Amino acid sequence: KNLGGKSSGRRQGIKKMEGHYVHAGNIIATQRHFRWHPGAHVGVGKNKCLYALEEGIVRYTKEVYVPHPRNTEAVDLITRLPKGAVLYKTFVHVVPAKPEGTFKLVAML
Amino acid sequence: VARKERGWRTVFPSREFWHRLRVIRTQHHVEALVEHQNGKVVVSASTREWAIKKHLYSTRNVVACESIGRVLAQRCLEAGINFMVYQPTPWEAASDSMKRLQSAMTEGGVVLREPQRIY
Amino acid sequence: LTYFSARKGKRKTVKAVIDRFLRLHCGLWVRRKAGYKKKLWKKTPARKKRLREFVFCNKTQSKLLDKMTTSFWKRRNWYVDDPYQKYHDRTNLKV
Amino acid sequence: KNILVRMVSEAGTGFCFNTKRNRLREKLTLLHYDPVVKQRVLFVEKKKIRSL
Amino acid sequence: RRTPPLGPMPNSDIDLSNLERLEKYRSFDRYRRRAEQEAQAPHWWRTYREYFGRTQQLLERKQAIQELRANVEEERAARLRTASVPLDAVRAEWERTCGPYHKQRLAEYYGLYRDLFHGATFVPRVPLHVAYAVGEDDLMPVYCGNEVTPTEAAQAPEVTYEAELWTLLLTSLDGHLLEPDAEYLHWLLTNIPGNRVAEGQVTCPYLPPFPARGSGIHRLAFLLFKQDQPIDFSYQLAQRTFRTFDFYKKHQETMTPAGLSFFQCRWDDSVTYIFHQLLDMREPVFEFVRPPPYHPKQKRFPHRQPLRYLDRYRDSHEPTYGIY
Amino acid sequence: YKTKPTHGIGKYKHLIKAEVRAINLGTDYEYGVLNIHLTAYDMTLAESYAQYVHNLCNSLSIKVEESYAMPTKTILTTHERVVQISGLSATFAEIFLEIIQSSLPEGVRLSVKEHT
RNA sequence: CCGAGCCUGGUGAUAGCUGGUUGUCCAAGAUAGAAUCUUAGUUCAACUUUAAAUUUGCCCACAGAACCAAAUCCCCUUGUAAAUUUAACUGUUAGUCCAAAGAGGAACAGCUCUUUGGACACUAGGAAAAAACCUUGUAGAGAGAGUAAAAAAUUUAACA
RNA sequence: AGUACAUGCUAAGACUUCACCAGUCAAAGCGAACCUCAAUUGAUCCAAUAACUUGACCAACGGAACAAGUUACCCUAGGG
Ligand SMILES: [Mg+2]
Ligand SMILES: [Mg+2]
Ligand SMILES: [Mg+2]
Ligand SMILES: [Mg+2]
Ligand SMILES: [Mg+2]
Ligand SMILES: [Mg+2]
Ligand SMILES: [Mg+2]
Ligand SMILES: [Mg+2]
Ligand SMILES: [Mg+2]
Ligand SMILES: [Mg+2]
Ligand SMILES: [Mg+2]
Repeated sequence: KNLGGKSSGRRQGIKKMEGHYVHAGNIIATQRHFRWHPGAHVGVGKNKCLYALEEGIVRYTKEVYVPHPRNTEAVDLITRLPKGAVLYKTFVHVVPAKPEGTFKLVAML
Repeated sequence: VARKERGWRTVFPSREFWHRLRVIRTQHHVEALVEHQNGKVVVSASTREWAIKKHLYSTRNVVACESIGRVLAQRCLEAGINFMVYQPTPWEAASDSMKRLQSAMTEGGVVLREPQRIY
Repeated sequence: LTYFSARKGKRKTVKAVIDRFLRLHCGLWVRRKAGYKKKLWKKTPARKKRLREFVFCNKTQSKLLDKMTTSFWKRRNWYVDDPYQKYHDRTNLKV
Repeated sequence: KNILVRMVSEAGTGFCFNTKRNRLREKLTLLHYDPVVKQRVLFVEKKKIRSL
Repeated sequence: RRTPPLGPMPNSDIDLSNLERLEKYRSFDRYRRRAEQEAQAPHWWRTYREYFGRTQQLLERKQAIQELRANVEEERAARLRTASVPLDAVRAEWERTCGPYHKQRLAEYYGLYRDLFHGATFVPRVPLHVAYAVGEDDLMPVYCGNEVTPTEAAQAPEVTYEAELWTLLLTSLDGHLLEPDAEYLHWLLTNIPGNRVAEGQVTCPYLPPFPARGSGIHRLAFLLFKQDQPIDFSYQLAQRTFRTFDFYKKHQETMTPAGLSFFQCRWDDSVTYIFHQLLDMREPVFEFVRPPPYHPKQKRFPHRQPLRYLDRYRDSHEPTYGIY
Repeated sequence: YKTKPTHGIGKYKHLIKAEVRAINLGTDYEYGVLNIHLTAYDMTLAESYAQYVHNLCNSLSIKVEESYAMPTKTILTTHERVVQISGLSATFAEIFLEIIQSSLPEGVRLSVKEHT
């Protein structure tokens, strides 16, 4: 009497892992719950998929977690913590390699 | 033209700026910083500084906040930083002394809104 | 399809392909997306943006369409004001 | 419980868009965006499409 | 497979069996504060910083603070938040005591030390001031960090500083056209007697700055050296080029910097004049040209791609006909 | 990750409790949950004394469960407040009790009765 | 020869089913799966064959991969020679057993269902006979030589 | 199911239920203020509609436009 449950895998996870040279708009990681948090030049979509926003190299660090105070769940979970405890969570950054553009000669008046 | 750290979306504060004013109101002294994205302090305004401390009655009130607002707005006028992205938490934004700080920023000549990057 | 017809002995095009697709002379097939006019009350505007597009076909899919039409539909057509006229050639290929 | 209705332009004629509305509440008058006048235009509900 | 960690485990010393006896996060602010001090602290894992990185004066201050707080009017204006502070006296006393600290901060932000002196920092003790005379009515103050149009900077400055010989450099550390390392001088007045500028020995004559069109902003540093012993030194752009690093190194035995003030220049019509009239130059025009946008290798069969894919890879947007 | 040296840098449920007799085993003698009925003729005095005893409880590391009250009675109306207190030592019991004894403003009686 | 006569014609009707498909040599050449009035079947796919363009393919090391055990992913050096793309098609996919991590069944079955690694459908020696166990692979002649794996060991109870 | 009517127009680059069809995220730009949940669903042709749109428990849910029981009279090509 166990009907259903024949759903296939979601095929989520990390798409462009640390060390991979990544251009603009590429999806870094798709996740179901907040496994990762965005860092520098990294954006998040509505379905909690996590993309690179500038061209560069994907790097994974681990940083402090000091969320927005309107998100009352995480902030109230902060006010359940003792004095020495601060949440650390994993962050994704893209180190930008290619520069902004170059000053070059155009017209010689 | 230069990039901003446009991400850091889930976490507070947002890093999509070039210069950040951060005010910590301690028990005794209120300070306001103007920073780059590197974490490096560009412009400092502290009541731990005798030239502004000797002209104030108490180093923490609305009066000291208005005084250091005038001081840092002046300082950014001689420092050439003309544009801002400032993020207060919603309970502090409703406070009277730091909305007087925002008014001081507006009258000083430093706009509390950086222009958008040109792509 | 019919490989040898009973009157002429010629190949026959399936007319579904002709009435549903578009052949570019470079070898590409243009189609609409399935269901761009069905149940868009429940559809987010990103989805109806994506569904309202002229979409190409896969390699095997394009060859399966090429085998199902004949040499008349494979030809250079020099119309007056065809909107798709600029897309008939493939440029700057390095394969 | 809900009805899918058609929401018909007062300005930007020939332009309509559909919404969901309760079976019991009142008749929709809305401010949508018409691209023909490319402005915010009041829309009025005329005909229901399908009660789901 | 669990491996032991390298350094100390965070949030481990507080891990007790009775967390209720430990004092608690009541607020939202203490947490972000503590997280800020630890985020500024280095760690042994990979972090963001790795990749993106006497008594008499005190007694007098205490007496002045006691005398100022004893006034009934000051307290009454403070409790009614109507009290104000005169900015001129605060600006002056900032210029005396703790101004140079903010000056090293502003100069190190602008990359002045890392290229001007190759990282050799100093303390500009002198409360320097410069002004460009605009009209007969006003004068534009060159402190450190501002912007001056070259119309305002067309004429030789007036330099005011309260001190007691001196040398005066104007450096354009980024205005060079050929070398990406050198810099162009504009004026350099050695053997200054006291605080008067007109009696000094000019080495190179004053030239207005030239920020070319589209070359962004150019930073201009007023560098002011103490001088112990008078030292003899020495419109062609090949003669206006040198480096400040080895130039300071050749004389640094009796040569100490004590004043900095840097400001910005943009393109305007006076820059057209400074190329045209007395330099006799056609103006080089620059534009910020972006790199071309990314597109992948053009596939044979663009599966699921839109029709626009035949315009990503097209350079000319006109109907070509080939052999016909 | 499970195999990196930084395993579990972000775990927090070991720092959170995601969830009564006296505890007197052999050496650590402990009160249970208390009930202090501050009964007074005035709402103001009883409320202020409840506030002050709560502020001495939270400043001396005392667990306070509830600060509720029962309804008044018609007689003059008799108000009261209940302050539940857990966490004491015998020396601390003497000191906290004598502070409460010496802090009574005007005619307010005390109680240290147990639960139920 | 009647649960619906027989003969001729349509009719070489139809059948996813059964069986059969004929000279030689060489070379390349074996097990994911998703759908499907679908599990005796077919399409896509995976693998495979040929030809062509181009440059990286495999093994991989520091670093790195979340809160509620084996391991795996990414991965420069190094060893190596293959890989991607284009053009064009055929053919195979209830596999069986063993070791290991699991489930159902009796913690029976030469029983059924996932994952990893072998082997059999490809040569030979050995374990008695031996698809799956150990040794061993690229091809021939020799009335030469060195080896691999390769033989079951056990026989007992007095008591103050 | 709920709120809202920019749940607007376009447009680099990617993910993807082991194929396809399907789905998803989206930099920048124009135009403006200043979405949550996990599944919450259905293709083609055909119909209604001037148009925009809409139509199945087609739930046997990749759906043929609509078709039940029984044969110890059963028959045929196969398999155990
Ligand atoms: Mg499952
Ligand atoms: Mg499955
Ligand atoms: Mg036949
Ligand atoms: Mg062979
Ligand atoms: Mg069959
Ligand atoms: Mg590699
Ligand atoms: Mg051999
Ligand atoms: Mg797929
Ligand atoms: Mg956008
Ligand atoms: Mg079915
Ligand atoms: Mg089906």
